[PDB]
Amino acid sequence: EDLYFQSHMTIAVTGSIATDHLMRFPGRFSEQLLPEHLHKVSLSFLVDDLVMHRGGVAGNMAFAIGVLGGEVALVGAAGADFADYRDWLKARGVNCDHVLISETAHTARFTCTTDVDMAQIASFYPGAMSEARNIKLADVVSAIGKPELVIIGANDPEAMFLHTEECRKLGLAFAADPSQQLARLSGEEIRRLVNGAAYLFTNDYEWDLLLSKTGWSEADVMAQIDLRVTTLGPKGVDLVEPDGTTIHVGVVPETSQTDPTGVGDAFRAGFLTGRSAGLGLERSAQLGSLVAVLVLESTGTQEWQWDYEAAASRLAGAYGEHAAAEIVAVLA
Amino acid sequence: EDLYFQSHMTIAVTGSIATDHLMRFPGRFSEQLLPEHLHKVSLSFLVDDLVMHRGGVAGNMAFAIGVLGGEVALVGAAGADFADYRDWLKARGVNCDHVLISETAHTARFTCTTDVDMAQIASFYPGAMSEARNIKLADVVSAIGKPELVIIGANDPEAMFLHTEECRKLGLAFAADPSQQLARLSGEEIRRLVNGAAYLFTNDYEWDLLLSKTGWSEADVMAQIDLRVTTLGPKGVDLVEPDGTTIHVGVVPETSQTDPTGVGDAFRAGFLTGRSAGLGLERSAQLGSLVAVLVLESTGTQEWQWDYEAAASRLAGAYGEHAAAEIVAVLA
Repeated sequence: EDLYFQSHMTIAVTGSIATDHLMRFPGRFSEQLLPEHLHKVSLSFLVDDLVMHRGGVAGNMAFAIGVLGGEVALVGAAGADFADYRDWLKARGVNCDHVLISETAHTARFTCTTDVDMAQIASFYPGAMSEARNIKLADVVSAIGKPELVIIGANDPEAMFLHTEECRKLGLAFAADPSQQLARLSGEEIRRLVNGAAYLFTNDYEWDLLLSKTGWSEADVMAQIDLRVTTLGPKGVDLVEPDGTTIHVGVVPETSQTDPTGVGDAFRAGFLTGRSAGLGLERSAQLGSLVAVLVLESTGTQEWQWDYEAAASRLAGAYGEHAAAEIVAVLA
Repeated sequence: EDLYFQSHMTIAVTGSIATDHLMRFPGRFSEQLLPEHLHKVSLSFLVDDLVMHRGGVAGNMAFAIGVLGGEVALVGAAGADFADYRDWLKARGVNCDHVLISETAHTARFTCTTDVDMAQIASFYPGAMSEARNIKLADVVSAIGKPELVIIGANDPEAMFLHTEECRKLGLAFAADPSQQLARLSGEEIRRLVNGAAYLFTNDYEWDLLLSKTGWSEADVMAQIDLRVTTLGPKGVDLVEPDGTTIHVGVVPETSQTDPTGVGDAFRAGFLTGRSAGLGLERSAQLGSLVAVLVLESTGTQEWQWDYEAAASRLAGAYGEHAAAEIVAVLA
């Protein structure tokens, strides 16, 4: 039990750890599908490109916090094949001591093949992700002390519930960050994820969906959480406090819409890194908005670069020189 | 130029280096296919198993020769992601100094998802395999001296031609081992692979196909090669010499028909290992037949085990104690 050497500002990121394997088929899938007998297909596609991206929401968020110089621990389940991904993350300052490594299953994987007309054939292999339910946050606390925040990201549904319950039991501040799981969890399951959250993150459609499925009003939710953070795509972000105060921050203008994948994760990482560095709500949202645009301008989710001077200049363009100065003061 | 420290009995294995990623879909693909609009599909399958196997014909053959204690160099093209596969092979005594590593492409990959009714949806990514055409056997010769034999396995078609031509140019004994490529190369292309071969390996259907496509008679082929080796599935193997002598060796009886994948590669490896250890044609075919059955009884192609005592006993059961003694005398 670590009593004398506890961590000072650690964000523990729970959620999915996966990779994405993306292949291109130069022709049309319809060429083999049209003559096919659909009750027992035999389809074989000669592809001409393979791209592999490191991912999972927890991997993406931990990567970004690490790159930005935050203190971060990745807490999710992966397979033995996680080894190279572990080295990648450690090189960016991510503590991976509390990643559970399955004895039997491989790291989760999304595989997608896309044809010339944008038809798609995909698979989802959850693998080791299902073992995240076996992770004990109590073990993290024993090792490094209470984290400053535990992010409850999209994951094995049971793990999301168990992690939330354990944060309540242990008295750990948590962020409810269910993102895409809102479109698959029941109202009952979603209601279990919310009470006591320091932060609730969603996009605007997901916010509406949360209210619809839970049967809760906005007021019912606000009475249970310390801050609602709702991203609005090109319209920016709303930060809504339970006192009825709203802070709205616009986006950092992009130079390309290269790939929206991982942008939400990047916003959350930048925002929470700002919060852990002592920035207020507005400044933290400004930082999150910069990290979001860097990811938007990059193919994949962890394939973006961090350049300090470019960040300062772009923050100044979007938000003025004073805001930029205050943000970069806590960065390097 | 290595003149004073040349290799003594090295088999250089050329051919494909790949991995196979096999996934299981617990339901029926027809469930999503029947209601689908085939001119632009959007299919997404939640799978519940992923198995990855190390493969490619050259990888399989090199693995087996290494396990059996032969001197072997793998000569094919792979991507940077070959690193773990390289370590796997080196641990079994395979020299990988002459594997070409692509700067841009990944190791070749076969991906296949199978449903409950044995419907299949697969992809083939050649990746780095196409760069095997850039390998120079002259570089192998500079490093280790002339190999005892170069196996021309299934590969990038251009690489198969170029390697054969280079063996002729450099005066290197070669085995024509085109296997599955016989069903995709033209008669003209196949004819270029044969003249001067120390060995021609095929199965029985492939032999018929070779004759059909080339327009050659058996006599036309036999006049050009030193030995024809034709596997006959459960009926064993024929070894046919250009003098009209035929040696037929039966199989080693199996205890299961677990997975026929890689059995041909295993036979070739065991046979050629026997030849390099000084065994005659019959004894070499007996050894090849043992390695073949071990692979038949194993899922995957390099996931079988080598046990010396079990090998001796099984050889004795199939071929008698005298043959077994003569074979194990050159093994360990």
